[PDB]
Amino acid sequence: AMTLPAEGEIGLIDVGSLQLESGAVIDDVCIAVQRWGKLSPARDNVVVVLHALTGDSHITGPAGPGHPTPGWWDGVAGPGAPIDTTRWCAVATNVLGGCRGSTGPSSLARDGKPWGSRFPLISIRDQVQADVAALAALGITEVAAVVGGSMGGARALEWVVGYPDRVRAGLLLAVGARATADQIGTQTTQIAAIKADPDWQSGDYHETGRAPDAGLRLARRFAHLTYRGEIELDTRFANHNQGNEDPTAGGRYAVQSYLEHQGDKLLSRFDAGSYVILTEALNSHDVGRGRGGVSAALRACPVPVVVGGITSDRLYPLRLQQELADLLPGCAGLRVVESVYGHDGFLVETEAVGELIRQTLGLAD
Amino acid sequence: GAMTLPAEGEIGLIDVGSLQLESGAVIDDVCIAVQRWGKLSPARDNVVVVLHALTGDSHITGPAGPGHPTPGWWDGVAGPGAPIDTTRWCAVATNVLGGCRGSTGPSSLARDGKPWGSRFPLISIRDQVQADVAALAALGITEVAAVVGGSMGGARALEWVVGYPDRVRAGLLLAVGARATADQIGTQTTQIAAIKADPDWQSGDYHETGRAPDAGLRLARRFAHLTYRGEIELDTRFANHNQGNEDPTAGGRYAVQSYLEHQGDKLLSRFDAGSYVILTEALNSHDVGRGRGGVSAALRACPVPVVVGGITSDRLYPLRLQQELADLLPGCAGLRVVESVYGHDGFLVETEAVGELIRQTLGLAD
Ligand SMILES: [Cl-]
Ligand SMILES: [Cl-]
Ligand SMILES: [Cl-]
Ligand SMILES: [Mg+2]
Ligand SMILES: [Mg+2]
Ligand SMILES: [Mg+2]
Ligand SMILES: [Mg+2]
Ligand SMILES: [Mg+2]
Ligand SMILES: [Mg+2]
Repeated sequence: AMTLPAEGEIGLIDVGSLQLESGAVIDDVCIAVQRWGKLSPARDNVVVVLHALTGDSHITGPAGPGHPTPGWWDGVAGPGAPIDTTRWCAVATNVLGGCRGSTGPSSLARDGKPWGSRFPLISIRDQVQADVAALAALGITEVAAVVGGSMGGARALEWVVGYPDRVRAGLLLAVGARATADQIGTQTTQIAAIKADPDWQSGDYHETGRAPDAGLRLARRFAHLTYRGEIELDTRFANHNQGNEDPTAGGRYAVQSYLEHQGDKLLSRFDAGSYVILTEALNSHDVGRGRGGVSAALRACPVPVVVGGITSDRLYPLRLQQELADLLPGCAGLRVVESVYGHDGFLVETEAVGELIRQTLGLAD
Repeated sequence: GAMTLPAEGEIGLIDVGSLQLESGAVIDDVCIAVQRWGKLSPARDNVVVVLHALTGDSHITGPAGPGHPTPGWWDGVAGPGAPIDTTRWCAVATNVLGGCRGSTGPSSLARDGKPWGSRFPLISIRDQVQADVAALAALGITEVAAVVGGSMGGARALEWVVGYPDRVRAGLLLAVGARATADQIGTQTTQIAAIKADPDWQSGDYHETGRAPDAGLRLARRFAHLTYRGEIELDTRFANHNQGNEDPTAGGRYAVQSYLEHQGDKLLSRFDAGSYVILTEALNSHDVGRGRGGVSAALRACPVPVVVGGITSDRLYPLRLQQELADLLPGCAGLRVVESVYGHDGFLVETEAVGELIRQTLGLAD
């Protein structure tokens, strides 16, 4: 019954208490939402856009006051765009556990203090439950489609599997049916780097004026390597030095300066507690849990879907998307995005990803 | 040089004296630890140098025990009828300059009686080869039959055959590239940053303080171990399963997580954080083309017969790097592909395939 925010603006949707997969109960949850395009009278034209690990609800448009980053899928929603806002209403949330409007470790609880270590562990399924509740509070009980890559693709997968009667189509991009050992390996070690930072303070650094900046930077540097293509990295930087710096005398290599810059950029806009909470959700991703395993769960989902994967992806290798396309009966076949940019192709390959979105919405109309 | 090799299997300490490094910096009183298997020939022309990788040592074969925290890292490679057949060859292995298993490195004591620590100069792969060559010369060995190595040992072997082509008859270059790649430098410099960000790093002078950067070294090793493994095999072995009866939701661990923590603990008990930094910086500086007109010119001008091998599932030194070496080194008859699910670690695990590469190499040396 709540009203959508004005186009482009952030709305804060109270969804109340949620029972979580761990057994924990979290009260007074708030989900930030942005939308583009008008809602149809039947409220049946919503396209939910699901952001990745460090993304937010700002899917398109420039950076500015209230938006540290530009649209992470800039141009995806608009007149004549892949999500054509003359027909569709693009809606994006800030995920549960995030730090740009939705309830997370850095958010203030009802006592005026950050949740901090009081914030419970959440799953991808918990994130979907919270988004579904936020849409329901807005009078939206069915969506035309859900689209997302990376962690967004995991949210989309659990949405189509968990609510097959309430979504007409999905795009699953650069994701797998469950977390893999390699993903869990790098992800748990990323968390360990943050927790080993002496300023982590058991997750309750928020009020102390100290923060685990060194740990968060290291986590992001290792993560960024998993997001890139091996060949393109060497084509861009090789073993060259940064500018006129001398690595044998305290200077940096070019790829090293680049990685340091990636760490600095994240620190300026993202919370370490959110990084930990959301990476834990990645670790527990498993569409098969409680549903008889991965094959049984996918084979029983009748939702039409487009599945896309990136050739050079080193974090979510193409074999994971081939499995999704082979097992989901609503998938006509894997769509292969050839890209040199690795996992990050799901953000950079604007033309190819735009076409996957258009194909997805074709299955929902 | 007229020192003698230690008794077989036993560690010998070779005084090579002061070395002038590629950078121009000088390091005094360098000691190189050595072990060997097999008798030396009267002409001293049957030496096969086995070059260990980042955290290896001179103990290439044999069990663990007193003085040896780890068993032979290429166990079985040297012996009667083995790939290095000690009825014919003398297998010699050093601990690399900058190491922590007998040779001079950051934890060694300098002339002033204090550990080198932050005073240890940055070294290159070429400096490592210079030291090994000097150690052999002190033993009266001026030419070697062959050099063999994988990973950082392959980088040492490559700089040996390119830098001393008249003093080596053949080389095995396994799971290595002509220069460090951007991806390698990326993970390597971040591993170093993790160690240096540890509060107990103490600018590299933690030695003898009672505190050491254990957390940073564990983290660096965990990330490195992932680069050493095969993606599919890791998931076949561990998948997303919990460790034993633990629950990650309630403080437990995932199976692959407990596995990685154990790799960290194992390295901690036998390896020094300062050595990890110095040797990783030598990997960052790896570039056979430097001062030689670039990679193509350097490789095309090296006439040494070589066997080049690469591992199908290697994610750290991808096969394209060994294709490049095999295409440019005129002494290479063609790339040898090692089929393995175990990633870069296949160069340690695929004993049969690697043993055949060594035999091929030694066939080029007689
Ligand atoms: Cl609770
Ligand atoms: Cl190693
Ligand atoms: Cl070149
Ligand atoms: Mg989960
Ligand atoms: Mg399962
Ligand atoms: Mg199918
Ligand atoms: Mg070097
Ligand atoms: Mg160069
Ligand atoms: Mg050739």
